[PDB]
Amino acid sequence: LGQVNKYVEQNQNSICNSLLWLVENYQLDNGSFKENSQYQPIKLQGTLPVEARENSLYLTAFTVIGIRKAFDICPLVKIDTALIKADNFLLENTLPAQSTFTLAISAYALSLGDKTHPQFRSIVSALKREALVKGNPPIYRFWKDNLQHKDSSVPNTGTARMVETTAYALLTSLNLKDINYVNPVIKWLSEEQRYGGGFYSTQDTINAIEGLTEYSLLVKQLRLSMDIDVSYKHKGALHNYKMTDKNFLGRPVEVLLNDDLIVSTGFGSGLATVHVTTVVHKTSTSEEVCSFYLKIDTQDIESDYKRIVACASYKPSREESSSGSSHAVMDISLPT
Repeated sequence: LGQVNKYVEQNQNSICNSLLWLVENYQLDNGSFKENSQYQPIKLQGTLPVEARENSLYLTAFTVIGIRKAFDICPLVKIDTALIKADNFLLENTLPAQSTFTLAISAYALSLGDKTHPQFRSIVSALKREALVKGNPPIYRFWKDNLQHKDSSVPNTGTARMVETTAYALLTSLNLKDINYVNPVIKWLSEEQRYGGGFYSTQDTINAIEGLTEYSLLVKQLRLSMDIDVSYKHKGALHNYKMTDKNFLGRPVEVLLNDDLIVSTGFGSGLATVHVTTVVHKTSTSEEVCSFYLKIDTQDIESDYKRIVACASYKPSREESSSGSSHAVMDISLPT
């Protein structure tokens, strides 16, 4: 809402109320926030305690975010004071760096106001220390969930949580106006997103998009004169297009022929995205990275009726804990 406002004035009164409902009754004596419901959005690297200990950091920075977007609708001093009480929680506590997803979000959150706090600057140098890179000079730059070890890999994978972090970081740096430090990063985002949104989950998607955009208005927008061409590696050329500020957006083309792809472009200038999403059907999952003990099957009952029974349990990674999983989905394609 605090964002949608600048284009569609919102029920200020309600925004006020809601803001008041967060802060009035869900802020502890230390400033951190706390969840009412049972819903756990994320699951974080930690031991039975350290876990929650992180989680609290999470919720805190998170809400500091919503609140600090909305606030200009409702600068009630009651809530400005909340901001402070809880920003202080981020500062006094984030720094013994417990994990990069913590770090990054914390960072953005703080970065929404008073980019001058010494402690904040510390948590920022403390983020940059975790930057993973590639190619020298840096061409690709992004963050992972490294806490302690740091295998500076790049696995073609690309995790939601990954884009989420590298995005909270992209944002921290855009609110810092660090424009240079940032290209290696939007070149790693831009290239990640699938055509349409932002691929992995939801949370990353929106922080990404916010990044990419706020950026695309932040830099000095370039004029489009690209001579995009696309051709199969051996089999002939397929379509190709000039690219101007009346062209781009162009039709998504079907790759028909079983043969490699070759997108080159002429001299010209501007910026352009080529993603090529591809789809197929394996016969098997043997290969895949199972993260859930799964089992299922068909029975009977009393009278006579057939019944499915499907189950799960969570395969928790090294750092994870016995807590179980986060908000999750079970999808059960039914026999034709």
